[PDB]
Amino acid sequence: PVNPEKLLVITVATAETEGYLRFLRSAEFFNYTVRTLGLGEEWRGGDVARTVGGGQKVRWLKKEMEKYADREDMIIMFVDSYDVILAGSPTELLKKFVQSGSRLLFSAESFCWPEWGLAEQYPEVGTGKRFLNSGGFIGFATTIHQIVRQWKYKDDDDDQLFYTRLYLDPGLREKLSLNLDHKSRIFQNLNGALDEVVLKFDRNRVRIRNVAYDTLPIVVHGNGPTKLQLNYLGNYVPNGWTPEGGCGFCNQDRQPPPRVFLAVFVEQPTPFLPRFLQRLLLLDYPPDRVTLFLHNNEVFHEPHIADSWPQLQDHFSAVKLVGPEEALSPGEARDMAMDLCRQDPECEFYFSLDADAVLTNLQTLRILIEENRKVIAPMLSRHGKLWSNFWGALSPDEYYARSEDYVELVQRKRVGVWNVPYISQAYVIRGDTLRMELPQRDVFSGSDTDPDMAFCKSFRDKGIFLHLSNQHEFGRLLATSRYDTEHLHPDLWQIFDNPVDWKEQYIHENYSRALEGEGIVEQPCPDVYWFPLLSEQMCDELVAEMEHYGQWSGGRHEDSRLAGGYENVPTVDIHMKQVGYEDQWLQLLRTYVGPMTESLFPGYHTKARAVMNFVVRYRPDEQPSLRPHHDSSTFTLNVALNHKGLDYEGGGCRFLRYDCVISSPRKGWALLHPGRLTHYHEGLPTTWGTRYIMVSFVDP
Amino acid sequence: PVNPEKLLVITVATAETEGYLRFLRSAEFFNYTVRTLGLGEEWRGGDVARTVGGGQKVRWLKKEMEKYADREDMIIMFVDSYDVILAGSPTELLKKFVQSGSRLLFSAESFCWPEWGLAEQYPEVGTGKRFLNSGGFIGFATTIHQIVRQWKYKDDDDDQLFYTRLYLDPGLREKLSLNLDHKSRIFQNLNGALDEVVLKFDRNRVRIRNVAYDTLPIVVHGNGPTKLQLNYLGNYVPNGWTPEGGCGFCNQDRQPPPRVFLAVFVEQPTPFLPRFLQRLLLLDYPPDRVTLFLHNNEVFHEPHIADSWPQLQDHFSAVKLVGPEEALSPGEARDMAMDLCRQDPECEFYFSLDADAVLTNLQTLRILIEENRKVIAPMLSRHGKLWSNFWGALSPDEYYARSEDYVELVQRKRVGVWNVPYISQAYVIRGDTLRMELPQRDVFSGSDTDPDMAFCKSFRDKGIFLHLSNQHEFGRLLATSRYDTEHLHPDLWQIFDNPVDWKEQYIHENYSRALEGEGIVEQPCPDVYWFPLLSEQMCDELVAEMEHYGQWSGGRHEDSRLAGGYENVPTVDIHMKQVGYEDQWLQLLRTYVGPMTESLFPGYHTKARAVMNFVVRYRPDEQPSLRPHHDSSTFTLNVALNHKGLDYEGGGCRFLRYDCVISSPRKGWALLHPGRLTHYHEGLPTTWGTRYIMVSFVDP
Ligand SMILES: O=C(O)[C@H]1O[C@H](OP(=O)(O)OP(=O)(O)OC[C@H]2O[C@@H](n3ccc(=O)[nH]c3=O)[C@H](O)[C@@H]2O)[C@H](O)[C@@H](O)[C@@H]1O
Ligand SMILES: O=C(O)[C@H]1O[C@H](OP(=O)(O)OP(=O)(O)OC[C@H]2O[C@@H](n3ccc(=O)[nH]c3=O)[C@H](O)[C@@H]2O)[C@H](O)[C@@H](O)[C@@H]1O
Ligand SMILES: *[C@@H]1O[C@H](CO)[C@@H](O[C@@H]2O[C@H](CO)[C@@H](O)[C@H](O)[C@H]2NC(C)=O)[C@H](O)[C@H]1NC(C)=O
Ligand SMILES: *[C@@H]1O[C@H](CO)[C@@H](O[C@@H]2O[C@H](CO)[C@@H](O)[C@H](O)[C@H]2NC(C)=O)[C@H](O)[C@H]1NC(C)=O
Ligand SMILES: *[C@@H]1O[C@H](CO)[C@@H](O)[C@H](O)[C@H]1NC(C)=O
Ligand SMILES: *[C@@H]1O[C@H](CO)[C@@H](O)[C@H](O)[C@H]1NC(C)=O
Ligand SMILES: O=C(O)CCC(=O)C(=O)O
Ligand SMILES: O=C(O)CCC(=O)C(=O)O
Ligand SMILES: [Fe+2]
Ligand SMILES: [Fe+2]
Ligand SMILES: [Fe+2]
Ligand SMILES: [Fe+2]
Ligand SMILES: [Mn+2]
Ligand SMILES: [Mn+2]
Repeated sequence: PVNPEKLLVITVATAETEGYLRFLRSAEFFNYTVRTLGLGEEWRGGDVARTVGGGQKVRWLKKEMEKYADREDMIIMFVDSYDVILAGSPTELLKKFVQSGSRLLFSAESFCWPEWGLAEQYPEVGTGKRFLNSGGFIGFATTIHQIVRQWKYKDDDDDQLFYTRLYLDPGLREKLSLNLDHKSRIFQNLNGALDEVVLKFDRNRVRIRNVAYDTLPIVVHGNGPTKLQLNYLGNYVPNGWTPEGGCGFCNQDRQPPPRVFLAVFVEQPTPFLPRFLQRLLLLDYPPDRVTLFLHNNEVFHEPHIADSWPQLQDHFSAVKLVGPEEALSPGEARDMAMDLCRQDPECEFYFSLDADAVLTNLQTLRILIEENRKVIAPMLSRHGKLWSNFWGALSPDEYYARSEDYVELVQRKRVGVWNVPYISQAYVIRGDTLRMELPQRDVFSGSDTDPDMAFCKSFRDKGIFLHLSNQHEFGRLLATSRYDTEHLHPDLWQIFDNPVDWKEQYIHENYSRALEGEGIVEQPCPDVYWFPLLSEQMCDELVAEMEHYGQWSGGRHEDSRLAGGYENVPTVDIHMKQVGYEDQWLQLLRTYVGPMTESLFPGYHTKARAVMNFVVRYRPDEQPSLRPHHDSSTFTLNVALNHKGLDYEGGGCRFLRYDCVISSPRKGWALLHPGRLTHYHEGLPTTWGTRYIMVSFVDP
Repeated sequence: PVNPEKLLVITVATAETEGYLRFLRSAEFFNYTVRTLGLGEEWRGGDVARTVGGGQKVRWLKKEMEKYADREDMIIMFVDSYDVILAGSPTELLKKFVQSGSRLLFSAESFCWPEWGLAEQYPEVGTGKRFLNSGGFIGFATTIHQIVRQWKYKDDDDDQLFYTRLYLDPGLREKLSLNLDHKSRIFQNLNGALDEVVLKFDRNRVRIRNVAYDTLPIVVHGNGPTKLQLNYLGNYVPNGWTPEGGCGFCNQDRQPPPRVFLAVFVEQPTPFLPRFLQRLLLLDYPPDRVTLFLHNNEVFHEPHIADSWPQLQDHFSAVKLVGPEEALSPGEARDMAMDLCRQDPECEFYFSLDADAVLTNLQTLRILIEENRKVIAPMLSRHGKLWSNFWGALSPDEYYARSEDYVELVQRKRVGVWNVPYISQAYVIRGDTLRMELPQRDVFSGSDTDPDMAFCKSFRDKGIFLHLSNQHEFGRLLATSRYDTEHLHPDLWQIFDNPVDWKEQYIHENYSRALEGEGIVEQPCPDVYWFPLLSEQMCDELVAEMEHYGQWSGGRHEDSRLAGGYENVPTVDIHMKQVGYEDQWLQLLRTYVGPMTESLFPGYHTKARAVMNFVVRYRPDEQPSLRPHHDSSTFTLNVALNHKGLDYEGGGCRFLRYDCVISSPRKGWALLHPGRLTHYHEGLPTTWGTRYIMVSFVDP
């Protein structure tokens, strides 16, 4: 029964990197005792990410080990720290070390590195890993001292070669009782073994299991090109996120606030941009503490920017527009905004936000800052879809890939603050990180690589984690791919691609309340129901689009109305077919008019078929009235599109058999009445101005 | 200027026949002075209708003329009387006689009769008639005496030959100044000249014009086979019927009544026979004075006769049924009934009435008797058609023909009492005529000729006029030709052939009042109208016909109802298609339901299309209810066919959105409600008995 107080973990760290700090938390979770070598020093160990090196680790260990050269009572484990997490206790570790019968147990690995020719000198192992890895080892302090004291090489000579040569000395191997952890009982090196490692869950703890060997490793080493797979595992192992605990290092449940540089990017035609700009004024962060930079690459959006710039300029403490005439690429524009923050010591946080990011959570900026990370993005998804502003995994050549937990995250079955290889569209970056760790100008530019990926790789290459919070609902992602801007009002056509935003803009704000009851729907005449349907903006834009087309009806035009046996009852009008809006209006019918009708006429069921959908214009100088008639419809929908009094004078609809008149219609409100038999009706004369009406003959 | 007081008309008449009396009225109209020879005597003049004869006329004239043998101051005209009418005044006659320059002017005619060989001895006339006719002549009494005194022949030698021989004596012709009225200036003989004679009308008088010669004859002689054309002209000339006077010899404007023998004849299957028998009880003639004979040749009608015979027997003073088992032909049956009257001196009038005669005028029998004719028929027509119970003219071989005034009579543009060659279906014949003038038994039988024609020819052969009154509305003629008796209730199928009777029997007695307003139509629930439609007899017979078929619906049966999205909402029922009544019911829809709907829903128009027309049966032991649903119809018609309380217990129809229930439906009344959208409805459970309902989904 070895005493855990006789175990000492020694690692090397020249800076307190996120990886190093991640290592310590996993150590502190299990009450390990950790000595860190090298914390102030310059790394002279070479480019371990690109080649051989790391001898400086040994040189430092050798010096440290002179204290313990005679301490047979002490067990020491050496591990890297940037790319290591601990998954089990000192008790289970010492139990396993004893069971190995070794005096110094090195980790094992699939590759004979860095001299592939030496493989033949290694003992033949069966199904186990055959070669030594210096990223982790454990043994008596005396034995370890007898190995490392032999170090006499350059700081950038390779440490693993050095240990390999001593391991392959057969007399030394036998005399000192050196061994390798062939079956990853203690040490799990990820390189060459990704398909052997899976997460093993418990109530308040997560581990890894090697499925090749059915073991539960103590130490997870993301050596070589497996740092990002280790990032993934470190989100869980050992207490990153547990089924019963939730995340462990998150802010969980939520006086001058830091000064923020808010940069808005508009790099494609984007729907609902006026709405986005108006939202900037509502973000719950003191505007004297925010300075706004907006890059617009779209001539399409210049009027939209101009309309709201007076308000933005009055709102924030400083504003700057970079417009299409500067001919900046998105890469150059994002480098510029970020560098404007970098070069201002007063810029404490940098907040990048693309025009397709809809932030429903007004406290987003505060929430992200309070998480206190170098880089953190709020999770944003396409409504009801799996597409989102991050990636959970990378392909072998650093392209897109789907992590095994991606759906769990997007669906918020697992919520927390995740270490992911790619984020986009919104993120908050610490000013000091820009100054001290990513000082270059070419963050997004410099290669043919697309900027959004260049950005993420810049941070990954420095070992800066890219964090992603799905801890709260933050907002959504607008669809922008096939946005048709060849309309007077393109957002009218957005009904299929952005239905949630389309409804917020164009459906009446009180529709849903009226659909749910609450005494809003009225019945002005027998079986004629009256409810709010269209917002004023929808009315205005639809009329506008109609006049912009301009081809109103005239003589010899025929509608589906029935009067006086067989006569011709026409209106001056434009059908949806003509302006290319029929599919759109039919969707509004299926989605919003169908369910209201079924609720007002219990027992009736509808798919909201309608062949005749047209806007009617009334004027005293062309066609001011519409004589008594019936409609070819089961029911008729009649929506007012402008204001009685303001835009026209004169009455509206009259139902003759009920001697009931709808005078004073309401803009955006719709009448619902039967089309046949009972509700013979006429449109009263418009006496001044112009009357606009939207009508569909449903279920003909 | 010859003095009319010096003119004397002499004719011959052995009996005061209708023709003779007709002659006198035309004479009295113009104030002629007429001496009649032969009134008491037996006619020994032969068969003038069949051969030569008439010498007795001359013998009597010769005797008469000895008084006037020297009276040069006197002008005498001889004419027949049975077949003669006068059309002009003695003044115009004497004026024309003088203008002829003759001393004795004989009528002229187309045929050299009765010795065709004598034609060559006659003077050549141009376009005029070339030969003598003894039916009319006029001359000085001295000259006429010198001609007739030569008569010394047999009573049945031919008189016209006798005058012809004296005319063809050229010396006598010259010496006595004998002439013929070649151009019908005074005398118009009809035989051989029918196409020369037309009626010429004046305000209060009618004449004839010869169009060959452009003359206005004084004397119209229907000689030979032209008695019936003369009958026709005598209806008008001279004061029979005038444009401003109407008829002249009619009863125009209307204490034991004569005893009548009423004979009813049923010689084919006849629709609405129960109704006809019931009508017999309503004829406004004291039933103690009527004795009823009914011949039925139809086993089809035996139950109908049996049902009402108790009532008939109690009503009239004596009744007699002759039924199918006696195997009488209609001819033998009509001979029998008529002979029962003939042989009863107490039978003062005989009234024959066929089963297809609908007498709407209850005072018919009185009206006909008060006209005081030997034989008289009320005018009866097919509703709205030209077909009627008389003929105005005969073909050359005594078959059917259409008189030139036939349409004027049927349409009652000319009303009066007409002398026509054929009557049928109803007529009143004087008992004394049967006894004294038509004593034979074989009136209708005896030849292959059909009885209806044999009857008329029997009377015509005796010179008895067949009179026809269109002076009042008397009734109508049922159509019987293609009556289908292969139904439990054949009169249900009579909708197309006898619509007026069908409506009186099967349409509700208060329908038309309700169609016209008058607060009968109710609106028990919003836009559900309630009106009387079917009589109780129609309800009973339709249900009966339905059960007689018996093939009610069951499982897997599908109707055009809409509920709960897509589900199966069926009834236990029989569609009209199945019992062969759909065309019928569709007509009832077009004729009675269409117009009511258009009046209750102003602005709506209908041809009353309906694919689904079915009777529903409700019972607690099969299908007692009908769950909430909509109908595939613009509007639905729902007619109750039996009595709540008497035939069933339990509620009826409920309209869910109006929380309005039609409990207690009315037998024969119909609901009218929209089929779609607003009027979701269910049929409440029938809890005792059986519920029958008639339903059509109109305008699907
Ligand atoms: O020198 C080593 O220890 C190993 O480095 C690489 O493999 P790798 O595990 O990916 O190296 P890292 O884990 O990225 O860095 C090695 C350790 O050196 C320390 N280090 C490294 C770099 C640095 O700037 N500061 C610093 O403290 C960290 O503990 C770091 O984990 C080489 O491929 C191995 O052959 C070599 O044995
Ligand atoms: O004897 C005649 O006077 C003529 O009778 C027929 O021609 P029609 O004019 O048709 O004879 P009717 O008019 O039917 O009868 C002749 C007249 O005799 C009188 N008459 C005849 C029959 C009779 O039973 N009682 C009677 O009084 C009537 O005035 C009767 O009109 C013959 O065809 C002629 O040749 C003949 O000249
Ligand atoms: C949506 O419904 C709200 C609640 O009834 C409406 O609100 C009122 O607006 C009137 C004038 O516009 C004010 O005088 C009231 O004080 C408001 N009431 C509340 C509770 O805020 C609102 O007008 C409706 N929206 C539209 C577009 O009609
Ligand atoms: C047709 O309408 C008449 C008039 O309203 C109905 O007549 C009444 O019938 C009730 C009972 O049947 C009597 O008590 C009233 O005295 C009647 N009124 C008159 C004015 O006669 C008649 O019932 C209706 N016919 C049907 C078949 O419903
Ligand atoms: C770590 O040590 C503390 C005593 O300072 C003890 O209370 C705690 O339970 C230990 N945690 C574990 C996981 O052993
Ligand atoms: C017939 O004679 C009477 C006199 O008795 C005379 O009043 C009447 O006008 C005459 N009618 C005609 C038509 O001459
Ligand atoms: O002017 C109105 O409100 C009635 C017009 C109407 O209902 C129609 O389009 O047929
Ligand atoms: O039982 C009733 O009165 C309602 C039945 C009905 O309307 C139907 O035939 O669909
Ligand atoms: Fe139109
Ligand atoms: Fe309309
Ligand atoms: Fe059915
Ligand atoms: Fe129904
Ligand atoms: Mn490492
Ligand atoms: Mn004659």
